[PDB]
Amino acid sequence: QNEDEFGDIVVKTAPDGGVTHLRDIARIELDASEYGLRSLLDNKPAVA
Amino acid sequence: INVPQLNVDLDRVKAKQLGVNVTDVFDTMQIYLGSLYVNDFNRFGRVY
Amino acid sequence: KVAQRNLTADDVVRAIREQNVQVAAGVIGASPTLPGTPLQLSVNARGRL
Repeated sequence: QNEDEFGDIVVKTAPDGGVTHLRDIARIELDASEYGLRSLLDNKPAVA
Repeated sequence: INVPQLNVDLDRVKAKQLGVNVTDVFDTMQIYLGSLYVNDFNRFGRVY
Repeated sequence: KVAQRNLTADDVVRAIREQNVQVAAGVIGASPTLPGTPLQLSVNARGRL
């Protein structure tokens, strides 16, 4: 549901018992699905 | 919203340290309790 | 010949699917990018035979 749960993802489990989490290797943020276009209205953030 | 049900909580860290895949837990629950559909078989020329 | 090399037809089919395939090679400097990045460059890589 959120960024921190996505950080908890186990990308590698060490043989002794040790867990490497997704936050260890990446930054997890909520954002846009693509970035090709921007929209301003009089130089303030907007959507048409 | 007050029909009786069951909640099943899966310990993710305990699963991955114990060597069990979280998709494997969910797959067991689904197949055993939820009746997965696998593929079709033919009977009297009809697909079932 | 394929058996002589200890291969089944599935092996060769996997090889063709693996080596005859388009590539999504990426883009350098695309949004979002840290400031000062001057250019947005697409990457090419010969993938299809």
